[PDB]
Amino acid sequence: KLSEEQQHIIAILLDAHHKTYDPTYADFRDFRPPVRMSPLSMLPHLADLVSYSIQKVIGFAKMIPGFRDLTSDDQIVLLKSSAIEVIMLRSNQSFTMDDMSWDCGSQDYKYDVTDVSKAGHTLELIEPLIKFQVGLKKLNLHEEEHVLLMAICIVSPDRPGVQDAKLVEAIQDRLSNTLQTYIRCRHPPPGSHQLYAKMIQKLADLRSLNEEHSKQYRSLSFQPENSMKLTPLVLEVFGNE
Amino acid sequence: PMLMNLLKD
Ligand SMILES: CCC(CC)(c1ccc(OC[C@@H](O)CO)c(C)c1)c1ccc(OC[C@H](O)C(C)(C)C)c(C)c1
Repeated sequence: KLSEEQQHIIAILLDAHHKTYDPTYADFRDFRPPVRMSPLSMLPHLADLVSYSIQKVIGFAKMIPGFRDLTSDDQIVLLKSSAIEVIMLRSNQSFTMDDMSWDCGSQDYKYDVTDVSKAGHTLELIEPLIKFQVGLKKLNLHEEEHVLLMAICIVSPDRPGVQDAKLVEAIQDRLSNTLQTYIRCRHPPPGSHQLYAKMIQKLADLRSLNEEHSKQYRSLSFQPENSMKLTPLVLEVFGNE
Repeated sequence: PMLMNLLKD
């Protein structure tokens, strides 16, 4: 079946997500305001959004079974390289397929393609990003598959600079095996057909989005007027040496 | 920095 250990992994991951994902979006009132009326008018608001999301990704990662047993160095490597990908994953939960937007509970916090461009990004990122969100939504993942996918994304042994790639892979494979068993046990046809392979392809697509995001970010953040609008945490996690 | 300090333990 799903073993007791596998069912325990899922319960831990679900609780971690529930503890780090507020589906009421209460905290958003404290972000710098959306400005839509370029100069990059959404940059302050989306910087605070992302900075908040990084704090939640860290809290989630901390609870992935095994993650605590990696060295500090490997933990930092994994979080820095995956943060943007997990934020893209976790955003899918507010994503609405119909109008290609992220609905975070408020007319002001319904984000669209123009909003993202007003943080300095171009359609070279934004269009593939929308296509990702759409394709991911159409997988109709259960919450268990969603949180397993985020955990797998974080614990990737191929990330630049990982030292104990053996231990990372062992932790990842434990999570992948949990996922595959969950799909075999619980996910109904036809949605279950090649589902694991589709999910793995989404992780590949995320590396592409990560690369394009990082290029665009490196460029925009090189302008001091933009950099000044970013939070110290964003600057550290998307930047540092 | 902040990541390292949050992960410390
Ligand atoms: C607006 C949509 C999106 C999608 C991932 C985002 C992020 C986090 C988030 O939150 C989801 C959950 O974490 C809520 O708890 C929600 C709904 C949406 C985003 C946001 C910002 C973005 O660019 C930011 C810049 O690179 C910056 C210079 C400021 C660092 C990009 C490309 C996408």
